[PDB]
Amino acid sequence: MKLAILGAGCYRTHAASGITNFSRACEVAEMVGKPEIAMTHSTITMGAELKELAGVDEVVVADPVFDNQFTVIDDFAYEDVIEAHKEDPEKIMPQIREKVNEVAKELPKPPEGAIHFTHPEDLGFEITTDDREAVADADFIMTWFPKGDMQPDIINKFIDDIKPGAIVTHACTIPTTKFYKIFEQKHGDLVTKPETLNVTSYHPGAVPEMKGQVYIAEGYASEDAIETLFELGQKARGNAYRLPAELLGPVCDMCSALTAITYAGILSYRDSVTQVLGAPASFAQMMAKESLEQITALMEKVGIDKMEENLDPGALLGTADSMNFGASAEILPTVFEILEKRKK
Amino acid sequence: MKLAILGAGCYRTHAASGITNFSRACEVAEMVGKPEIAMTHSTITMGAELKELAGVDEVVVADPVFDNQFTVIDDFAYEDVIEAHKEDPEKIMPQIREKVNEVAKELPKPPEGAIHFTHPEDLGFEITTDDREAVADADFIMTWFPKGDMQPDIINKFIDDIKPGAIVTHACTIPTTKFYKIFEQKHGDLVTKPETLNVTSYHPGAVPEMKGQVYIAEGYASEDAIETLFELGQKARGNAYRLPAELLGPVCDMCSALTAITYAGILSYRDSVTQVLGAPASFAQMMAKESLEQITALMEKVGIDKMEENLDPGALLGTADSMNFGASAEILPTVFEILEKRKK
Amino acid sequence: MKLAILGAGCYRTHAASGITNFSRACEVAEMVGKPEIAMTHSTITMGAELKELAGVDEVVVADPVFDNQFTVIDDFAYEDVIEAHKEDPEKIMPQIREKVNEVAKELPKPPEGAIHFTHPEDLGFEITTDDREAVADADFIMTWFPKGDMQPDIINKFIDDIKPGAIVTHACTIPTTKFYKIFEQKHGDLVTKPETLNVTSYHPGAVPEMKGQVYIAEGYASEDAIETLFELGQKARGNAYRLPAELLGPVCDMCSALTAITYAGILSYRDSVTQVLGAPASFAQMMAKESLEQITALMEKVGIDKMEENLDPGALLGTADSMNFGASAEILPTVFEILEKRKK
Amino acid sequence: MKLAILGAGCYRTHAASGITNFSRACEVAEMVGKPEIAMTHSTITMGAELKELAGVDEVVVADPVFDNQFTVIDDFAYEDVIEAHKEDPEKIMPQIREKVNEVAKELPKPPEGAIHFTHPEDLGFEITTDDREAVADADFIMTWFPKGDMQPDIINKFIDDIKPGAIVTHACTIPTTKFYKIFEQKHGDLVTKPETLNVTSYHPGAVPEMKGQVYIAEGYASEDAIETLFELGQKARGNAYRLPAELLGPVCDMCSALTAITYAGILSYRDSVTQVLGAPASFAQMMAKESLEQITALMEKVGIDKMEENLDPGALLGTADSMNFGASAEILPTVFEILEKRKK
Amino acid sequence: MKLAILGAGCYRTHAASGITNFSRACEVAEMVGKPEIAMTHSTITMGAELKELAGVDEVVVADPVFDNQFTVIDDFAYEDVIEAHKEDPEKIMPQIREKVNEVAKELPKPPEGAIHFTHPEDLGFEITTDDREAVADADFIMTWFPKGDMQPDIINKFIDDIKPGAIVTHACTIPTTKFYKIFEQKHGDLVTKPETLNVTSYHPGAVPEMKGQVYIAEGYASEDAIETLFELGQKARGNAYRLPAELLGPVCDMCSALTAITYAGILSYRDSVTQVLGAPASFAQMMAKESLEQITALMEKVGIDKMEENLDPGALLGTADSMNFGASAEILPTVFEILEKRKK
Repeated sequence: MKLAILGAGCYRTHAASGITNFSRACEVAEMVGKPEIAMTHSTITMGAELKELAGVDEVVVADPVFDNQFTVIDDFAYEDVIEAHKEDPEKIMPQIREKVNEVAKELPKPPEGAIHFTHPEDLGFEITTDDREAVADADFIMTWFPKGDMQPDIINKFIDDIKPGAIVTHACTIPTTKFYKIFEQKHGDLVTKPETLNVTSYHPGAVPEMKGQVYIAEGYASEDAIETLFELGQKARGNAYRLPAELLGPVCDMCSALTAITYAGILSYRDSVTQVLGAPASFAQMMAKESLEQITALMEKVGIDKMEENLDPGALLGTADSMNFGASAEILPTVFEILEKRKK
Repeated sequence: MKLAILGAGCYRTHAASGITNFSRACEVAEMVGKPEIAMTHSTITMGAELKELAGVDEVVVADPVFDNQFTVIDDFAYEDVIEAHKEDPEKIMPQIREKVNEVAKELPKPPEGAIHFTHPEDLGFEITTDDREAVADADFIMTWFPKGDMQPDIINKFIDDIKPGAIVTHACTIPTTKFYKIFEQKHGDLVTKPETLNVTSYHPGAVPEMKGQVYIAEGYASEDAIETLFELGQKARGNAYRLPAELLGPVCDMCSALTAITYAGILSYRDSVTQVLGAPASFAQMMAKESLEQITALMEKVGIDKMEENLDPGALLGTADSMNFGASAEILPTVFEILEKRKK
Repeated sequence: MKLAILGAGCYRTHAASGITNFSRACEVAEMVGKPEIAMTHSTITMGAELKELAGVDEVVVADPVFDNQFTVIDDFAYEDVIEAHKEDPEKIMPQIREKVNEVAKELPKPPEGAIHFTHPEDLGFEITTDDREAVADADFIMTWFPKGDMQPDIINKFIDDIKPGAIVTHACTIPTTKFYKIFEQKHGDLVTKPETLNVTSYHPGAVPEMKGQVYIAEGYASEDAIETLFELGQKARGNAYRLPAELLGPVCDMCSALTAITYAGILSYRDSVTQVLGAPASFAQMMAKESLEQITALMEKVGIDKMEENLDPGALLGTADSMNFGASAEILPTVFEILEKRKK
Repeated sequence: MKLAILGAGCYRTHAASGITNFSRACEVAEMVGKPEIAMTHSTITMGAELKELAGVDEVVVADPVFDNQFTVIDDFAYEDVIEAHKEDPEKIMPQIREKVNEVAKELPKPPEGAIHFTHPEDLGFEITTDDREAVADADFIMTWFPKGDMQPDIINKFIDDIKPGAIVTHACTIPTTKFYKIFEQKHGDLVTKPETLNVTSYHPGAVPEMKGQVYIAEGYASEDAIETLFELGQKARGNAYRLPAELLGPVCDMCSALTAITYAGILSYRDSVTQVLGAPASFAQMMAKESLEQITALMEKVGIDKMEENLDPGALLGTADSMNFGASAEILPTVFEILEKRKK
Repeated sequence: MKLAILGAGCYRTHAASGITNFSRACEVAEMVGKPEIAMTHSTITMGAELKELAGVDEVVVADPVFDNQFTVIDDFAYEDVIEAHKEDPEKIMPQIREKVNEVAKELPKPPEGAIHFTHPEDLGFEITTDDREAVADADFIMTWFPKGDMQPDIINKFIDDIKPGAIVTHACTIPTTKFYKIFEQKHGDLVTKPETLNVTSYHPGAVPEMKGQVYIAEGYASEDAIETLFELGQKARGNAYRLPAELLGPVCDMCSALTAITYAGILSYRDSVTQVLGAPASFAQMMAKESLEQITALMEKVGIDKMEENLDPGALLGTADSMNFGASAEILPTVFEILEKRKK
């Protein structure tokens, strides 16, 4: 198949964050014996994986930046980075960040400037400034566009050139629904033919060069399209996750921590009710729904910063302790230390 | 297993309707060589099926009416009814209705009176006036209670006597949700133990003696409980249907016709979009959702009797004709004759 | 009155669709003895109708394309097309499509290029590149803008130049609500004066040159404005439909087929309940609401492509058959063939 | 036609209120030359009006109280009350209240006791203890039942005896929707035939003997049924109002004052926007919707007693003053005195 | 602290409205002995107040217009305007409007043209064309941007240059929620750091030079940030109002009149119920909620222009009169004159 990456991306924001590395990129480079992969970042790493590990036959990277100031840093040798990542990334990352940060002081933001460490061409990739040429014959188009009102306009330029049934994906810069609306149009006429694209996501849930993982939004694409991408991503990224499009944010955004906590609570609570009390899962759900809707409603009603003034954390210590059995007992003791500490 | 039927029911309303027969009851009676089944009705027929065809070991029929005026009509011989149903039920049904209607003129309504044609005892069934005794050791309790505020009070008397994990079912007299709330309680304390019952439905979707079919509401019971009842009902009734509890009304109530029409429309429309246009099913759903929500909203906004004044049926002839392809072409020509006839 | 058409449109997409003709445009041309109308398309046809058949005194066509590559094809004589449309449009349409398609291969998309067959000037129309000049003194402004984020920006340039109380319309490229928000502003101050425009639609529900019909969205404009346009459109297009703004999509979009089916179902079902059962229309509505809300909810809950796994089409055959009377009997037999074919 | 009143009612609560009179009852009695009408109350007055002024041929009053302690007070002569009401009801009402209050100290509440001043029989009415006998052949059934869970059970006893198409009404003791559900049933089967009744209201919006007015809930009954009752009530009560069932509470309950204020505001505000600003009524509605939804949301969010802490009444004086023109200027000056007085 | 005003604004629309003056600007100028303030307008007045009366140390005005045609009118002497505003603004405002209107005939709209009367530099302000330079080190950024899709793009250029914890405000051109979304981003990754800004409003609720008042939207910023701005605005504008972000529109938009009316109604109605009837405020709220939701629902259901056809204004006169006591009696008599006049 033909993969058309639209957006090479820039490492400035990764280096600026001060908390990333090339652990995955390195791991891949060592697996396939191509040192140049070690310092690839963003879609280049993901493209590297799909070509080298998933068997994607043709890769094309499209980005206006290639004609603009596409900056490649040759200061760090690939092998040094690989060997440093083998024991402790921090033996070379602070040095890497300062150079990127220095380059980024004057360098314009994308698409006028991009900080990379590997030339896509070296990975056998075809580079292009124009997106239409890239999407031509592409079975899988991977978008890595900027956050903003430009994604619909960026897309409209190559939408007619998209092959029927192609898998089109988005990443952390845009919600699935919003992205899907650009391609599929509700209002029209007999003349305007609906698109037939399989819209999904190829969301890293982190900087692709640091972690090997992908999140694939379900609900807009054919199941075959989801299976095809799921199988590609499982091979390319190592850890692929299929999930409803509505949960992509909850799981990949800064709220991930609360979704995690809450989900553990729900699953634990449910199991204590079905396995210890023996009640049907429908009773556990009715109870769960009560908790969730009300505590969320309270946070909306008075504000997340005024909950304690309305519901003292201590009020739950006197009642929840009786439900401390089954799976819930794996999480309640911790939860109680937190409410003990916050009680009025 | 032990089956505890709570409510024998009465044939007055069936005879009064003027449109029912004993076709199923007859079909069963002939299958098992027990003529007495031919004129059984309501739960007696269903119990007859479960004992004779599903292998239910113990059947108990509980109804206060047994101590009251439980009337059995011996005017029609079982074989005559069977032979009449073999070619045309109407050769004996008009005669049957008049006798039931005559008996029903003075006879009190249940639980003070009940019109039957077969003595449950003859089918090997245990009869009881008290429900607690009946539900004792019952693996499957089949409720056939009257429509009204009495179902919670009728139930509260034997709820503590219900065996853990028992399958409790309801029929056309009450919605699943409403019925489920009687057993499972949201508000309580450590002292009040939640019930562990598998609440579902054993809804005939007609008078049990006329049609062999059952509707089993999903979402409140364990999947095992649904499978067990599904397998019993498939054997006992012949045609069993598993469906979400929310659709039990839509499918079994007087609205069945509109659900049917609409569902065919949705499935046809979807197929024309996925198979002819090639668009993803998500696009078909987005379009469908548009139609359904808006036409329903219009009916609510101006009233089902004032739609034509606001949306002329003719307005759709000029636009829908272009979508007349694929599966939709099996239903649009008919649909067009109806809008042609109703256009302003 | 003065009509200001903003957007001449382009025939490429019509020709590309492979399913359109000039039947209406021809019919008009023959009615008014002006052959040039036969090959007009989009707003030119509609403007032709309003000037020639509705008595609109002054027509102005505004489009940046006139200064750009506005391409007119002189390959087909008007009379040939008229005579061909008199018996079978397909005797000349395939030939017409290939030429348009060939012209459209290199020609840029609007507003840089437009494929027409008649010079607006020949119809007595005033052509302009600038919209402000066009809307000046316009009693009726007919927008035919592109689908996208540009409509608000296109509009803002001439909004102050719009005459108070003018009728402003939109077509298939934008929803009424969205379009209305561009003109009328909710947030402001004493200084910002609310607009007084009569926002509606002049939606062809097809390519204007093929069908004579218009859809006029109600709810945003004065009733006088709706009556004025309704009377113009009835004369100009032949078949004008007044309808709530919320139904414009449902009726004119690809969902038209399902709205049609559903509406017939509702009207048929209602009539069987009020005319055969005698129940009040309020009972029919309560039942209808049950059907619609639940079947729509099911499609949303599990997905339009997974309904059968949850509600077997066959489940409705056993129940709906009893409601097969009255108006509903005109649609149920067909509906049953569809569910018979799809039953699990 | 035949009118079946179900519930005679009791005057204790009227006398206890300390604020009622017999002004209407008196006015009727004088109009028809029947002094006995002067001291009738509740449904007896309304029945008196329908028989004497609307031409209702047969009146039947059904109430279990007739067999129980139905108390009639002969202490006040009809003519004295009429003459007293001719100039000032308070010349005899305080005396009337004390006697009723004294009688009501020991007398049981209905249906065991009822305080009246006129024997229904004297008005030519047929009195009955049993409701089934009363509703037989009744074209118009007027329910005057107690507030509570008993209305469905009271109704179920005579529902089968109700004539098809009969007009069934309720008063201040029950909401229309709730009342309608008792008669019309959503869940059933082919056997259970839907009711065909025309459910509405004959709501006095006060004690019938004090004011001549009726409120008739629309949306559940046939338009003919509403017209028939509207025409009866206009003749019988003098001031009849047809209105959507949803507004019966808003208009007749203690909230009437706020509905009144608000409605005047909406109508005034709308007129200033359409008549002075010239904006379309759709703009006035968009603005109105903003106001109403938000101020209501604020009251729900913080509580009606904490609004000032969140939105100072004074905040609106600085902004609303600019909108003080047109119809709104009839209500804003007053409204400003109230906000001036309440500003923080 | 450092104040960075982004947008100087233009007086054309103020002069065009025909209903504004410089009363506040004058009042300030006289208070601080700086005549030049008298004819300042928009943010210049507000900046003048914050520097002169609130003690803001550094003011910066950023606007692309300064490099473009920034027009200053020297035709009216400051003192003449001050003396004219001392007794009657209309002795000089008509003359001022005509000159501004004449200048505005050819002058381009902002940011290409701006009509002012005082050079910001004279007030000690730093003027700049570039926003990034202005926001640098700004503790309080005051946005005065145009209404439209440009605010997010205008903002994105200086967002990274914004100091952590800065107070960012918007005015009548944009809703708080919409404005807040530009800065705070829900979707992202570990790399994209959430903003830490205190988003609020500095909404004049009129032209700043006419009235001394500000509205500060609560719910998005820290309470400290709201207190800081509240205290600045109270000193600078004289009348500052803290209110939930949801009410900013309701209170400052053209709907202000209806919010005012309604709010007075709610507060009056509540007080009659709690103070006269003695019922709890929860009962008043339940009643209020009934009124508001239903009357709003009716306006949505049939349209603000068709309410009378469905609910006759007269219907409330017969019922509300009984609730005419307590605080409500301050508003009901007026309200009754309006319903008397509009009754069918």
